[PDB]
Amino acid sequence: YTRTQAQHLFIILMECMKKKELITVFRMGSEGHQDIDLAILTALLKGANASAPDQLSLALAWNRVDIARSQIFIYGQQWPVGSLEQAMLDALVLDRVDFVKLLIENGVSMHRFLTISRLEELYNTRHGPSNTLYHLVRDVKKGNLPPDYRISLIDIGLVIE
Amino acid sequence: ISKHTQLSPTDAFGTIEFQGGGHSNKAMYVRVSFDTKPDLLLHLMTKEWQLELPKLLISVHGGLQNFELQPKLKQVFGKGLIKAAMTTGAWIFTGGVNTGVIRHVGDALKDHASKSRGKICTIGIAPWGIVENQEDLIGRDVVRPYQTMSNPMSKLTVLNSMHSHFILADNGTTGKYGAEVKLRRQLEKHISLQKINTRIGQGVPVVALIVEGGPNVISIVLEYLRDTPPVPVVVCDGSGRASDILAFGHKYSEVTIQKTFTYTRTQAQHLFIILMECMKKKELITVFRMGSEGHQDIDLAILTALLKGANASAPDQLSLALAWNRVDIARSQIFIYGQQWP
Repeated sequence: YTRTQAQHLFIILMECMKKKELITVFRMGSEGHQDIDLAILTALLKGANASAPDQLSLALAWNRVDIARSQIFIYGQQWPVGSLEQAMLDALVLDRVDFVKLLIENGVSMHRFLTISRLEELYNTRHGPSNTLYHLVRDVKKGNLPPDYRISLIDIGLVIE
Repeated sequence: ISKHTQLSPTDAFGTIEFQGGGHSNKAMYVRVSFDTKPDLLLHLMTKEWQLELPKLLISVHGGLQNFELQPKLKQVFGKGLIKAAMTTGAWIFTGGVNTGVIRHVGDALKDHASKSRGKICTIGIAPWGIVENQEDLIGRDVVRPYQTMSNPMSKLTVLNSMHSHFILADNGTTGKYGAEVKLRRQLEKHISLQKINTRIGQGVPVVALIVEGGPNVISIVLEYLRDTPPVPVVVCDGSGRASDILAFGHKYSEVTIQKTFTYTRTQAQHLFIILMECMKKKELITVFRMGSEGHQDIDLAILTALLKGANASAPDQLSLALAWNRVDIARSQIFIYGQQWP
């Protein structure tokens, strides 16, 4: 394949196999990773060398609940204090029902999570589909609404009434 | 110290709500001393909790350390245990804390409640000194919230959800086991002698299920086999712990240099004397193997062991099968060639 045995790329090959921690091999009909999409996505979590909250954030951004179920939520992951709460908040803003269900199943309690400030933040988000809440708030206030107005829970009570 | 503790009255009983996973699970709980008489415990379990007398008792023993089971084995084990405990009115005695085989029983119960009706009377007898929150549970006869989230650095473990009732036994210590084995054995002995509704004279059958294990599982198996009424046991081969060692020892009954597993204090310390005593009383040991042998179903393995292990006559086996409302067990075991009915 090359210029006989006189020319070889074995030095480069042995350097690559010395750094074989990142190399992933997909073998058809083999032990693990029979799917290409699973082989690619699982390599991005191990190869990132980040913490569990960062892996959960990546899986939440990719909207892949099976990757987080089979890799991130495993035996003894040692989540930092206050990480699952922020993960639940991010999944709640981005309209990720599967991730909310998975996080509720995997430890978080909605009674301690939901506070007045968190609900206020949830009512003033931008990540999500279109909604007519701002028009209703403007209509209840009879106009004269300053730009970049934070919607308080009192206005939400008024619009509910 | 030499157990110089204050004999104060109990101050924590009622119902706990497991805030956490996506289930609305209630669980009665009391805290009692480890010297409590089994008669009062049975009285409280029968009248204060409105639990009818069981037709069967299943005792689960396993390793304290959190092990993992391979796939395609824990699924059939859980399905068989759930089917045996649901088709028959029975109680399941477990450790209670979310460690070891108790987690397997918990997920087996979790996977059953999502597809079928009915409830299983799972009872956890756990020491009081290992709960992650000794507080937040002291409300007498009132609902107490409980959190299922676990912190690995807390050096304790959380109470396992999907359990119907809890019996918390304390000897005054905190952070150590050994405060519930004697009480659990005494309660099993007292409920075994309790009389079933049939007027033949037979009591509640008791079986033992062994998954994983350790240096003390062989001892508890031996003390089960040495009881005045013998208690049949059922072990599994795919666990890898002393249950697997006992399953291997089931082959070639009655090889001593094969005991070196780097699991005890070299070859100088061995449990082979109690192991060979158990294998000498191997007439009641039952091994469940997938594909290699018969009895591929856990519920069939448990129920058929209770008829052979009872060592009673055919009318008593028929009465037991009638009480359990299992017609297939009576069809396949009791009604065979040459049974000599009185």
